[PDB]
Amino acid sequence: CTLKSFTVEKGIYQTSNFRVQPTESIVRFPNITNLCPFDEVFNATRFASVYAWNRKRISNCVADYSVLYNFAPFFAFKCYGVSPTKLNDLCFTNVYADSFVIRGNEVSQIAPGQTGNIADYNYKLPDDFTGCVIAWNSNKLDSKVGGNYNYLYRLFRKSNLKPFERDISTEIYQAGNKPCNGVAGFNCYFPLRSYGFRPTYGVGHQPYRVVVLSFELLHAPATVCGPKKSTNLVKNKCVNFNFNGLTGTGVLTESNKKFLPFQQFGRDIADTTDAVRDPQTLEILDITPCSFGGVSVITPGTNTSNQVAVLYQGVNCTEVNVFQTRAGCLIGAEYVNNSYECDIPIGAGICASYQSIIAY
Amino acid sequence: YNYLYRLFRKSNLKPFERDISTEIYQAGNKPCNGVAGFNCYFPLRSYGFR
Amino acid sequence: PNMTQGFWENSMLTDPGNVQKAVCHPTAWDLGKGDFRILMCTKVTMDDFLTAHHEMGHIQYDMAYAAQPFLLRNGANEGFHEAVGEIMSLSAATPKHLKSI
Amino acid sequence: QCVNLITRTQSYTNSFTRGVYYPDKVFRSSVLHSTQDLFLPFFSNVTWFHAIHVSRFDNPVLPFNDGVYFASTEKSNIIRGWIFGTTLDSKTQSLLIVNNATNVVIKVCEFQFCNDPFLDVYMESEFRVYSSANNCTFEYVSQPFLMDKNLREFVFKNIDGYFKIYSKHTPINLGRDLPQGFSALEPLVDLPIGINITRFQTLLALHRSYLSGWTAGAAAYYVGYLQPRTFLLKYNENGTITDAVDCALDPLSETK
Ligand SMILES: *[C@@H]1O[C@H](CO)[C@@H](O[C@@H]2O[C@H](CO)[C@@H](O)[C@H](O)[C@H]2NC(C)=O)[C@H](O)[C@H]1NC(C)=O
Ligand SMILES: *[C@@H]1O[C@H](CO)[C@@H](O)[C@H](O)[C@H]1NC(C)=O
Ligand SMILES: *[C@@H]1O[C@H](CO)[C@@H](O)[C@H](O)[C@H]1NC(C)=O
Ligand SMILES: *[C@@H]1O[C@H](CO)[C@@H](O)[C@H](O)[C@H]1NC(C)=O
Ligand SMILES: *[C@@H]1O[C@H](CO)[C@@H](O)[C@H](O)[C@H]1NC(C)=O
Ligand SMILES: *[C@@H]1O[C@H](CO)[C@@H](O)[C@H](O)[C@H]1NC(C)=O
Ligand SMILES: *[C@@H]1O[C@H](CO)[C@@H](O)[C@H](O)[C@H]1NC(C)=O
Ligand SMILES: *[C@@H]1O[C@H](CO)[C@@H](O)[C@H](O)[C@H]1NC(C)=O
Repeated sequence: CTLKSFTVEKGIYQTSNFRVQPTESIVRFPNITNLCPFDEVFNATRFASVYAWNRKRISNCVADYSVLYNFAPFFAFKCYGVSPTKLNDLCFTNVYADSFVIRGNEVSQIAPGQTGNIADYNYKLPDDFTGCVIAWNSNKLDSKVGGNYNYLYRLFRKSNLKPFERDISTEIYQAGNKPCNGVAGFNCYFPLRSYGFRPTYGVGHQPYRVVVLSFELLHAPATVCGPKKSTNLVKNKCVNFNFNGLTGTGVLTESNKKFLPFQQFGRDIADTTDAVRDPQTLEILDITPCSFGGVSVITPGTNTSNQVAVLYQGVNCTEVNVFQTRAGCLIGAEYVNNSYECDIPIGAGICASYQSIIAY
Repeated sequence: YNYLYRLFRKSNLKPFERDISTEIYQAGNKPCNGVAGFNCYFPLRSYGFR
Repeated sequence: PNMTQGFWENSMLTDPGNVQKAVCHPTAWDLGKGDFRILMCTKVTMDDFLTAHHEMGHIQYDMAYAAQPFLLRNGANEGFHEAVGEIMSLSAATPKHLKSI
Repeated sequence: QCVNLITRTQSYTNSFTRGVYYPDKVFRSSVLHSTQDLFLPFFSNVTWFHAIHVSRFDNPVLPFNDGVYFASTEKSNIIRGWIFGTTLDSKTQSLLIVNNATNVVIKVCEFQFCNDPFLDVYMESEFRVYSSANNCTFEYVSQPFLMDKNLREFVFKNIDGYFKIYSKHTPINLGRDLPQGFSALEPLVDLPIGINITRFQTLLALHRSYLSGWTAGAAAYYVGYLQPRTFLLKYNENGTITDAVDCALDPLSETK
């Protein structure tokens, strides 16, 4: 096939390339530490009113979306602009967590394009909102038999709220023509009304805690990236290695090289990687690429015989009538201690001939 | 709402391949067992054309 | 639509005892804020079964107009509220319904 | 509480072969590696500043250019950090690095910095460093890099969103403050800041008198400026940079 002929003259012909196929994939990504504080936001003992909704910025951590999935009470986990399945891989620059408490009937209002008291006067999302909304029942934490009068909402406002805007003003709403002068009464109402939560209310009126996660990308490098799985480490085999975003394929043998504490990789004279430090355990490994060889076929003429021998150039015999030569591993020829003239050259003083195929 | 798209699928399609299977997708660790619910959504959703 | 969970939790469908005294008149209560209860000292009779259907018809009528404003949460006139319970009392008393259940 | 207390004089000295740092985190052993980066040129003009407080505003804000080489022979308690930014007021973001006896706090906020900022000990207060700090977007607390005759060298760079700090502590036998020989600066921290930095200022510590409200003090430090230069670094058997040639200094080094 290589010579494009049906008759092969006597000699050695380089026909293919032997390779050691990768067996496993080892993705030793950076050690998972300093997870994003979702326990502080979701599991807080005290939430905020919807008029003074709490906003927490999230940056420089690993965003873990598995804790959220684990929690069973969630009534809505509706996501907008990104899929829930690909939350852990696609990553963003800043994450805003907005926390508040509303009544169940208004949970549908926390979405782009919706109208109501909460959307117009308390919390507005833009029409191009990229993020998720999470809501869950909070009867055991926010309902009191006497009535919980610590949750408030804005019922009256002159104009609608802009997206991601808060209003903590306590000015009396002037609905008529006469000035209010700071005193309530007729045509002058206090805008903030209390959410008097009680445990015996209907499902549309029980307290629901809502956390809105808004993801934004800016010109800055994105640093809230979800943790990448770090599989176990396998040594002494040809494994596809992914160490801290540096990819390749090679054996990882033990190393005698003493790295300085600030160094992570290692390079050859010719600027090719020869070493690496594992980011889970501070140890040094000698990256050595998997064995490759020039498969050469040693044959006499097809007029004489169809027997062949295979020389793997540069490959030790343990990594592939098997004889080890300095040229490589020769399979299919029998070493003879007799010396003859060279018929088919193998290399390093070794020659092959047909008498079976012998190497000498 | 007559036009629907496949929001969720396990794997990407091949060129010139059509998928009309209305089977449920498992978006989480928990199996869905063919019934909709929490974190179990229908793959085909309709466009709101107005 | 079926009954709420708070209806099953908060209604007292049995006479509590001698130590606690309660009014034995069958009454359907719409407490507001999605809270619906039935005050009924049920006895094991057909009459209490029909009365339970009547009061649950009252509760369903109260349940349906929960989306309305508070001052409009009533019957359109005074006859409708009792009429929608009496039709349930009519339907439940038929021999076909008793053979069904 | 911004008060003008520090006066500053300046002289000019030679850099010799100081200022070399590790340009990456790659181990190289027994090789000669040529890299083009922001380096302090060999035998360059370095300004020696003496800042004296005795018990008017004479401590101006220095430019940052493409990065700053800082050196000091003083003890770890006198110089306590630095200030980085452009306008050094509330309209732009700024970076404040403050060291104390236990840790270092690196913090990026909208500081309204004082004209003559200094950390005063009494506990330590930053009310003489800035008057307000709003819209704060970054905070990083870690182990300090001013610890304990000992020459302390730092390299600050602001490259493509990241503020890189390189440091080294070298025991210098009593003599000339800027010694001969090589001492490469190890990479200390890479901070994902992403702000514009054109000016910088050194923070000093002043002690209350308890008897001319602050005790008189002096601080000497060397400032040089990095330039885009090609260097040839020698990596020995153990991976340490023990020598370098500045490719554009003289024809002999260019041949090397
Ligand atoms: C050195 O600086 C650190 C960093 O600010 C100080 O430690 C903080 O002290 C405050 C007290 O107001 C605590 O609220 C913080 O939790 C501490 N932070 C850390 C990381 O420990 C420390 O007190 C300073 N030491 C001196 C002597 O001034
Ligand atoms: C909240 O507390 C529960 C307690 O079991 C825990 O499992 C969970 O991880 C915590 N955090 C969140 C975000 O739910
Ligand atoms: C890396 O992960 C291991 C997991 O056991 C943990 O013990 C270790 O503290 C982490 N950090 C370092 C620097 O090794
Ligand atoms: C009412 O019916 C719905 C489904 O139709 C069911 O999910 C719910 O549990 C039922 N409620 C009660 C109290 O049986
Ligand atoms: C350093 O700069 C000053 C003025 O900026 C100049 O007078 C002096 O000669 C310079 N020194 C050297 C060695 O170039
Ligand atoms: C900075 O702060 C001022 C008031 O403190 C505020 O008006 C402005 O919007 C803030 N800007 C940012 C980017 O946070
Ligand atoms: C950084 O600030 C300087 C001085 O204020 C200005 O000239 C320069 O354009 C700024 N750089 C950017 C990228 O905005
Ligand atoms: C390098 O490391 C070896 C082994 O720790 C040590 O003996 C030697 O002194 C070090 N330095 C040099 C320049 O070889």
